[PDB]
Amino acid sequence: MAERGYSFSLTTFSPSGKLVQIEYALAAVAGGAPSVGIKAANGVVLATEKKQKSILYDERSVHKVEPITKHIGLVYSGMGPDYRVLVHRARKLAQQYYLVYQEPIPTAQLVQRVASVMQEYTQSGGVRPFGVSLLICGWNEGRPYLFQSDPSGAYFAWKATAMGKNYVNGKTFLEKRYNEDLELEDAIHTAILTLKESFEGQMTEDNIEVGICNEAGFRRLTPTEVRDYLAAIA
Amino acid sequence: MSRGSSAGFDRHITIFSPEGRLYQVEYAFKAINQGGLTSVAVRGKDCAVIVTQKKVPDKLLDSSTVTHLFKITENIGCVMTGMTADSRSQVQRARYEAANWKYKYGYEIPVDMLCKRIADISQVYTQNAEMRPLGCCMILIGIDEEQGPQVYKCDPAGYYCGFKATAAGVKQTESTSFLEKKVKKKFDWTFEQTVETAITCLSTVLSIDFKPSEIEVGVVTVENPKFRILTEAEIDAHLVALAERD
Amino acid sequence: DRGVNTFSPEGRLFQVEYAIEGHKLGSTAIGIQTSEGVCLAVEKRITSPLMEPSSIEKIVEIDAHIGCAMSGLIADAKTLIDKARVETQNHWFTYNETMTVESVTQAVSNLALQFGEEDADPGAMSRPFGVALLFGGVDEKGPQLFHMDPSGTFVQCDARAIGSASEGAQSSLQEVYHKSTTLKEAIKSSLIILKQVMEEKLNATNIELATVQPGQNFHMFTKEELEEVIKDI
Amino acid sequence: NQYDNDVTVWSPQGRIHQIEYAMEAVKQGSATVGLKSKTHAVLVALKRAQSELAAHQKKILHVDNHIGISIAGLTADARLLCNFMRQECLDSRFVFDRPLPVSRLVSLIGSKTQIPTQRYGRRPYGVGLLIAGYDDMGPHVFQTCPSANYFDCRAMSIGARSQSARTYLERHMSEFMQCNLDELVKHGLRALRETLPAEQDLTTKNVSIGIVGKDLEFTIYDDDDVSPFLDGLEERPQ
Amino acid sequence: MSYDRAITVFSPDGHLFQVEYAQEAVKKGSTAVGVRGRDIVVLGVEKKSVAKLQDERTVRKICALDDNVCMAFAVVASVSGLTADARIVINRARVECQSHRLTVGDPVTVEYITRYIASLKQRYTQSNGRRPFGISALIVGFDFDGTPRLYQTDPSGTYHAWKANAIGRGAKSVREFLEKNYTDDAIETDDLTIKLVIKALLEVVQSGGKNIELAVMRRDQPLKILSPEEIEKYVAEIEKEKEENE
Amino acid sequence: TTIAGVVYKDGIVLGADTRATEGMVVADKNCSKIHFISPNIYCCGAGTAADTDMTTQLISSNLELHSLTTGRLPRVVTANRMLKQMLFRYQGYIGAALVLGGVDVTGPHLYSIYPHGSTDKLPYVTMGSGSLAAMAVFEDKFRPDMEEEEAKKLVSEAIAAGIFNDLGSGSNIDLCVISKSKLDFLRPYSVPNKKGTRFGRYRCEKGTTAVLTEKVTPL
Amino acid sequence: TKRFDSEKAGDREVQRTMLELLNQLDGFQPNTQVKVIAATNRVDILDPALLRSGRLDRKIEFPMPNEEARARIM
Amino acid sequence: GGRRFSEGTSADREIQRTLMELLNQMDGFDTLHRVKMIMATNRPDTLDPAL
Amino acid sequence: MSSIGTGYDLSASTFSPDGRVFQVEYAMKAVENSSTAIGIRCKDGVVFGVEKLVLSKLYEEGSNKRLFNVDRHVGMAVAGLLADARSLADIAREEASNFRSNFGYNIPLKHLADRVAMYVHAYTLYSAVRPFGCSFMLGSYSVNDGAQLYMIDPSGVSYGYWGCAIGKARQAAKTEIEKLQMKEMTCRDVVKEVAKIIYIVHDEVKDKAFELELSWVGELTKGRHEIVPKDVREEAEKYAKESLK
Amino acid sequence: MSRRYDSRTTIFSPEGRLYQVEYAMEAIGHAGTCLGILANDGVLLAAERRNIHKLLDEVFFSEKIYKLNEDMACSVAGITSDANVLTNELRLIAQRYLLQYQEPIPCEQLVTALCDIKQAYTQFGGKRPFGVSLLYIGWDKHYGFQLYQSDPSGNYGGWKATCIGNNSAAAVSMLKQDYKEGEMTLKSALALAVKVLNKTMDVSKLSAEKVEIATLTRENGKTVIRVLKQKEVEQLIKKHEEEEAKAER
Repeated sequence: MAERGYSFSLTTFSPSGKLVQIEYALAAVAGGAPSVGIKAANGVVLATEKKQKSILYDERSVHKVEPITKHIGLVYSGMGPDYRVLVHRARKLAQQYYLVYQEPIPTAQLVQRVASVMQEYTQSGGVRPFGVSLLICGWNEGRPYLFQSDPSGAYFAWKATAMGKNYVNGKTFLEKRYNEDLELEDAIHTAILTLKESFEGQMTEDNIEVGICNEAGFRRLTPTEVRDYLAAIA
Repeated sequence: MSRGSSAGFDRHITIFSPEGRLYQVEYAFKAINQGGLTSVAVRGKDCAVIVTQKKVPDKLLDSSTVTHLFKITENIGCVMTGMTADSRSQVQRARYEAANWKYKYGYEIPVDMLCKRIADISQVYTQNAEMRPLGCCMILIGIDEEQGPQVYKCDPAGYYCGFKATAAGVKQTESTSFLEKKVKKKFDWTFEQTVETAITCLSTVLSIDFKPSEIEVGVVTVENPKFRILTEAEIDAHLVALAERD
Repeated sequence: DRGVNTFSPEGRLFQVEYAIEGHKLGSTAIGIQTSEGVCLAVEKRITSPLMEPSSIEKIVEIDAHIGCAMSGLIADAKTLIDKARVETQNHWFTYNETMTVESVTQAVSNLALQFGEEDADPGAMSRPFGVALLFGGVDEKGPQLFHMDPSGTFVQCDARAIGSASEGAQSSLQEVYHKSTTLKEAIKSSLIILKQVMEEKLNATNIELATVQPGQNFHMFTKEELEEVIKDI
Repeated sequence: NQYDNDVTVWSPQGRIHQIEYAMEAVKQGSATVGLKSKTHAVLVALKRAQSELAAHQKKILHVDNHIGISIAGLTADARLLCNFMRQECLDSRFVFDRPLPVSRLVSLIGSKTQIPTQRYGRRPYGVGLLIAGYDDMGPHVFQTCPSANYFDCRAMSIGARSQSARTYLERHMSEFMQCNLDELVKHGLRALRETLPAEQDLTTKNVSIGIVGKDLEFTIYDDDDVSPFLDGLEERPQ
Repeated sequence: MSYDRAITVFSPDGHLFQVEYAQEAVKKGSTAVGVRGRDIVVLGVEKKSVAKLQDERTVRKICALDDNVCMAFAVVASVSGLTADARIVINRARVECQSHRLTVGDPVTVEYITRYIASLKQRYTQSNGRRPFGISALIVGFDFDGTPRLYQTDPSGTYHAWKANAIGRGAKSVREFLEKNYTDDAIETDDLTIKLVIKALLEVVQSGGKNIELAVMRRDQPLKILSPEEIEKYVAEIEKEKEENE
Repeated sequence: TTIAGVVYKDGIVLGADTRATEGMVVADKNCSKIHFISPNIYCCGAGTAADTDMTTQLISSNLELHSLTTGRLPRVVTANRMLKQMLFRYQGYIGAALVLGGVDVTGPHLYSIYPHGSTDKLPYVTMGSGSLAAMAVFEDKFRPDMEEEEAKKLVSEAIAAGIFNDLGSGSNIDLCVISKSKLDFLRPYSVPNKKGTRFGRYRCEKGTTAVLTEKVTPL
Repeated sequence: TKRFDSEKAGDREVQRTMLELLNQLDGFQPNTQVKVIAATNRVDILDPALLRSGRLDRKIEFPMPNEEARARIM
Repeated sequence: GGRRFSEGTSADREIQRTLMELLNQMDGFDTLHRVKMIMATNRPDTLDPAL
Repeated sequence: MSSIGTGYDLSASTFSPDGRVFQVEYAMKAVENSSTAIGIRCKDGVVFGVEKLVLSKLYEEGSNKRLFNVDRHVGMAVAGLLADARSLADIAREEASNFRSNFGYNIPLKHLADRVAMYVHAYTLYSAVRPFGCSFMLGSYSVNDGAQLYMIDPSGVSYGYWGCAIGKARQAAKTEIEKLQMKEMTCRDVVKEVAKIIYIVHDEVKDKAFELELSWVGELTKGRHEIVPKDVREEAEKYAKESLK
Repeated sequence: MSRRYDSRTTIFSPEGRLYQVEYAMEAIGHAGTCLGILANDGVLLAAERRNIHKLLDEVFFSEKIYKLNEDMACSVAGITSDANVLTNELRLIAQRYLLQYQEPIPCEQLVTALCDIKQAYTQFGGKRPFGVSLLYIGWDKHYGFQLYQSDPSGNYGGWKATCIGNNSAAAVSMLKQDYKEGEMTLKSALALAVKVLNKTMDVSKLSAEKVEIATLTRENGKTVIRVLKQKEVEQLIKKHEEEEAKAER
């Protein structure tokens, strides 16, 4: 129980002028599970792969798809442990905000808060950045919202985004399949299709989790409801 | 350079590799295998079971206070697999937090709250370059109030997840795939049935073939509010039935 | 690589052996205890007439009846002197009389070696100071000259020299300077020894002398006084 | 080598060379001898200085009204440790108000010295201390290492070329126990001189004595009564 | 803090590395000259690198620590202004000046500020994981006396008073030309002192009135930083005087 | 001041309250909800001094939120009791809040009454605000100490209506909050006992009693 | 020292000799006729393929001389 | 059992020719029958990725 | 490996692909260097037998002793480096003293052992400090918890033993325990046995010379950790010598 | 262990530069065009919007135009990551100053508070410096309209017209060629800024998805901070685009 910590330079700039650690963290998120977020403008839908590659996992309460608060949720891609502390931390900020305002934290506000954390991990030494990309959803103040925060501590605004394996193809399939001024139903259908275009093959309702977000709140649907959806998609 | 990052620092301290995930973190999962302990845990609807070696190596080592089944607290108990030094250290930290929770928060502790709480801590240890990603893995049993009997396992990496069936140890991959065949050809879980499945997996995989003094079984039962070791009497009654099984 | 904190097979620390060398780099200072008083002499060694010679100081006051000449890195010493000023008046609040040469010197020396380069508090040294101080004054007990080292070994002297000429000068003092040599003769002894390390001859703009004598407080010698010792060397 | 980069650097044998290398620093220090009877604890010390035209500043330090120390090694570090001990001895006198035990005080030095040797990026303290102290259980003369281990000796010599002096300590080991104050000091001088070459025989000027005991508190004789112990000369006994 | 990694460690050469690295960075460039008058002290820097599109009014390279203490700074590289590095020394010195004036009713002297620069450099040396600033400052000011003073400091923290000194791009070369220009009349007439600063700056590289900025202090009155328009008129009159003597 | 009760019945938990929230015995506001809805699972009745009660519920709600999400167990009333006892101690026993925490665990529905004391108090059926004994006294009287859910719901509403009648402080609508652990039915008008008289007739005036010399919009 | 995975080079004159040395210790040819007295400064440097308990049977540590041992050496 | 190599000595070069030959002989267009070929290793990690 | 400037022996946060921690292991080789300390659990107490290293010719009793009293009824025998052992004595004694104050009953060995082990284990995890270079036994008698023997190594493990050895001879010494029935046996007879094991195991190159120190904590001392009488030591010494011949 | 890993990038070099600030200096140059020009009735900023897709939410006002206060606004050249933490901190500082003084904060006062922090990272601590260089635009009572630039150690310079980012030398020289020290009005000032952005940027006709331009204009004695919308921007593009067309002829 005797330590001061170490802070050392592998977290300072290289001669190239780009940060050595950020590139590696982006590599961790690319290796992850694919995750799509689509803002319907009738609600925000987020889809991820439920699986972890053995389906001896109970997951009826353990999910990749977790509500932070009454109508804001996070879906992730990338590293599982790092995400676990970020889920827990994000909630803690949400409730702090909840005490003062009475409204749950906006997606726009929440990301900056989370971003500081990602930043500490890069900039100080003896740590390393989180390797998790976040899709942050909400419906609040009369408009549904989708934000991206990548692992470096950047936040980017998109209305349809894809992640993980074949993040590039997902963004192009979204551009093509989904058009603007379509409804919520259409949005839900397109996400499962982006996941088909982003790791292909066999799907069960224990290989996918789909969660829908409204002002009613974020909920991850039960295994049965997800099953009906599967049959629709090619 | 090949054969580890020796001109680099990436296995020397915690920082991301040129390949994404750390050497050191992957390496921690290799420390488990050193312990010599393999644990198989099977989730039932009567009890959630742990079967681990009682096995002693001499007359000089206790067996009246040496066990790898630990009573974190009454409702929830756990098994540690891997390095013994790290094993005790997490158990005590877990015990103190369990009392403190019960005292302040007042909520009864399910499987999730201990599992998730430790997991977040073991993320901090992985994240600091002073501390090392853990040498042990914790497999918890305990009764969830909504679900029923639950078996969770948390990673030395800092991830928690639920399991109907799990295995940790020297033969982590061999036992989990073996137990996978048992799930697939499903068993309607009675008391005797979850205990039977766990011992047959471990007996085949190690290829020692255990007897009742060599294993100690841990149950947390739906009528027992406390954690209890079944000991030899119940194990032998199942043990014979195992030979008659297949 | 190896650290600097380590002990060598010689049986000494690296950082400290370097610090003694730092003392050797600077300008020479002579502090002579005579029983008529304590004189401190230092070389200015100016290279430009645009400088104002009063403000080149290397004699600074620890106390109002103790003067100190310092050698090696001029800057590195100054901090030790800043802490010394606070202690002498502090000593007046508590004891209700002024600090002695012995009391002040042992207290600064504790700080001299404390060094832990990594995993040591930022309110404590990473490296020792390369300064040798010569604390020369006459106090309640009488004329005393104490010498302080960067190794934090304090010892009482009657004649001590430190700076580039430190070994050479110290031997040469033991010879001329004795306790059968008066105070004015101590000033003449220091001036001769001073010249080898100096780049030029001795002058009243190339020495600074201050003597603290019994029954008197610290006096900084004026241009006339410097010039009377210059006439006969 | 690289068994001594930091004081956390182990050798395959299982030894930190820096802590050992810190002992070699004690050998650079000045010779000090520690002896005890049944009523006194006696410390005989070598003082050296750069000016011998001036009185030599003592190498015997004040810790308590019945505890005194003699240092061999690093001068700043010995004084540095001395202050922790001094604070505790004087504090022990306020609170407990016994004449504090040498065994008790010495273990507390063992906790503090262990801190840097345990800690990375630091140096051990390379100073060996001989403490004379008198409590109500009689004298004790203890040796404390650059490590943290202690010996309770009847006689010990740590310092420069201490082997030569031990040859004397081994020879009159029985005698120490019976002695009165005078006898302890004459033996320590005869021991002390041996460390140094054959043709050098001590002067009172460079000898400081710290005398502790039953009939006395703490008195340091720098030349005060040093002359009668020195008398009765014996020159380098082989 | 957690950072205690070495940046300065002592040399057997009897120096501190940073201090010497700083000292050469004032050899190689950023001409700052100061002369001390008999009513007024003037300090001048050459370069703010006014490329005829930059602002001249709000840019400060001469900063008022107090209303009777001012400093002009220099140390240069490829990163040419080390204004940032200066800006720390400037802010801590500013509070300290004001602070000294609250406690001690004498107006703060340059001699106090110079000891304060010697201790800031040093303090940064002793603290673990910390490094001395590269700055050298020409501390100008007024005492209790009301006597004009010009003092100069080095990156180690050693100070001397000087009637006239030049540093940058050959400290000794600019000063030895300037040495002829320092006469009894020049120091007496205030107007001649303003010209003396400008006249030195011109030796290294000639012309520019925008590149040259100088600040003037008269008595204990506040710092006045002169317009570049005032400088241009002054360089034109200096150039003709050179032809007159010669 | 306020009249709040919550009940343990043979169904789930029925909370009854008068509307009015008063700063002392005088109404700060004659609108909103005294019984507050928090997260989906937790409902809390409020009584005694207004200032102390609203804020206590709110602060505990964050703590309880953290504990619910991580643990993934439904909230326990004993659990809720301990959190209020610890928080209120932290503050140092300042102000008066008689608080009614009521949540459904996986077992039965559990109701507790925590007064400001910082006690570990287990009721049987409780009513709060006013005087703790005075409100509690009613439960022993009308309840036979268990009857069917529907009969019990009319019973609480009737007993709470009597306290509204007897004590004029409570005013406006009587709200009933039927609370499960995901279903929060907030029935504004269980009984309206009293309401005002219409403010149809003005007390307005033309400018000739006070006039205006400005109408401008600054920039 | 065989910990090889060396995706780039790694010599391997040395690899062949490390494997051949095992072969001669193995009882394809005797090992009751050849005994090996091996001296190496550390076993940390060495790999377990070599050490075993049927390549090198006894493990005799040599600590630095004791106090009595140095008097005997003199 | 070889590796990618290609910055090595002359010793890393000879191993590859032999390692190439084994591949074709097993499965290439040539293959065994009743006769069986047994390999012995210490590490399966020292082996060529193709092997 | 052992000669390096980054990680391995500098750190202990490091892992090899095997999983090893080399620094924690180097600490283990350090306990091995000095002579053996044995502590034997009886159903009635603990008896220790310790080699007390004679490092000079001007010895007095208790000099470089390895017998400590953690609590009134706990004794602690250390083996390996004595420098690290002194710091470990302060930490163990402190955890026990506060325990007695608060709980007001005799510290359970199972609890004390868990706390010191955690402390050793906090250092082995860390690369910021090295871990202790000794291994120790805590042994005790109480009637509130029974006779207990625990052992803590440089790694940070606490497990109970009924007869243990730490130090150079421990693999040989331990074997002699399997021979003896010691779980049920008076503390008076077991003193005779710890003394004879030590005399035979000692040789002139594990350490030059030793002084025999045996200690009681059992039915004889009435649950007090004390050093054995002059009489007890000598008869147990005699039996050691007679068995040695 | 720990020092060895520490690359000693916190060390001074003999020449008198910090290695880190110099490597940060390159990070600014990779990144897009941020230019600020002074005008005589207002002041304007033009920054490169790098978020072009056909599916964009626009949850923020802009991802490079940041209104730091209710009297200051800024644009970015560097890395978005550093920009986000930094932008928040810039807001607490601007806003506290507004509380005490109650007058718009000088552009010079705003760069200096941050500078201490930048410097702290570089010199010691082994902490990266921020990867963005900020162009702050404002009006403060004392000087009138001003533009301030900050660098990766907080080195400051007051500029009438300056540009950092991609093709920084090209943009600043060009702008130097037409305009030298405040020769134009607010109307003309937007048309130059978009023109410079046009040449520097790969798309040589631009749209409002490619550029985002922000104005800070002093109206009725009070500073108005407005991010101009896409509609206003197209008008400014057609004015420069047309001016370019005449040039050729």
